[PDB]
Amino acid sequence: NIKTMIPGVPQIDAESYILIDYNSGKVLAEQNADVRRDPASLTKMMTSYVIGQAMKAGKFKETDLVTIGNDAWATGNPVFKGSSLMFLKPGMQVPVSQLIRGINLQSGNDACVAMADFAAGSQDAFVGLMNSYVNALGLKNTHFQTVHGLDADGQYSSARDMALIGQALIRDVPNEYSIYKEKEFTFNGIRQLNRNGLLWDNSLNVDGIKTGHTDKAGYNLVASATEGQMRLISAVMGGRTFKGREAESKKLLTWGFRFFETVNPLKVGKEFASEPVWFGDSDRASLGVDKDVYLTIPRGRMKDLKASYVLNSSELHAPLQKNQVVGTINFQLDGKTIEQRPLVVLQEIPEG
Repeated sequence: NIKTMIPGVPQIDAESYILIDYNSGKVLAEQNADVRRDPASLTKMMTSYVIGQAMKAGKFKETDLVTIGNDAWATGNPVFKGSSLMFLKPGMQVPVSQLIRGINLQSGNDACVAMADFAAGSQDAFVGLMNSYVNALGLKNTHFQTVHGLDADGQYSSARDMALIGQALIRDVPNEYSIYKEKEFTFNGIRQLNRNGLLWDNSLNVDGIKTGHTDKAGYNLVASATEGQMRLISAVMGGRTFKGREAESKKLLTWGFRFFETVNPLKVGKEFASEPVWFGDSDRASLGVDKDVYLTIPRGRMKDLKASYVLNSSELHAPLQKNQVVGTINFQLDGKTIEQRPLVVLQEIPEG
């Protein structure tokens, strides 16, 4: 019974949370993960995502100089009052590299406006891009109104959606993501520390992502850590107290690594099975997957994992196209199927 135990989830002193495996996408634990809440500074994670996608597409470089306009003037717009700021002033010429550290490490609000105008021409156009990615990522419970998360009564997100944005940052724009573990940067002779305190936690290998607090929102944290190549992402929103700011998320992450492991049983292009084909230039079709398979399973069980498959149709008939789905791979633990993945043709089979 110890081999098949399902571990109890620790109590988390927060309104909402989720813990997922970055590679497999598996939800390890969750509570109220789809509830719409104020994201506060977590919004800047999407701001960073857009900037990263622009850079990935070569629209601008880190050494490019950005001229600060009136709207990014920190003390020119009281909307910034009480918030994190770089103290940008109009006419300043600042490299993208400093601005994006301002956003990522410091959650600098004036820096968000500065990059928004630089990357998209206006704040409104940039928010349009943010929501366009909200749609592309298929988030069902997120909407943005500002490039910083201030002054946005109708913005919202959820623990699940914020973890998925976290996953996308890491996955799609790794060069942008790699900036998040930097503990400090220096601007106008003033040293600024990464506001994500978990970075200093020595028991874990935390390298992101974003912490946030509003009296409205309570404590918000999206974190990610690795043990080897294994990576978990946690999102904890509406954290109730100051003291659990980092602690509640730390409980989740460490629990996740203690009880679960991620395995990669099959890679793209590797033959999983072979089946006869009729009417083709070859006698057999090579079958596998079109995306590396990552699974999340109880730690210790890797040698117990079994795999098998079924076919959608009695016979395979050419023409067969590359990545055509022809069945399903069943991954099993203790006689029970735990994960399914599409079985596909690995090399196209034209008619003879």
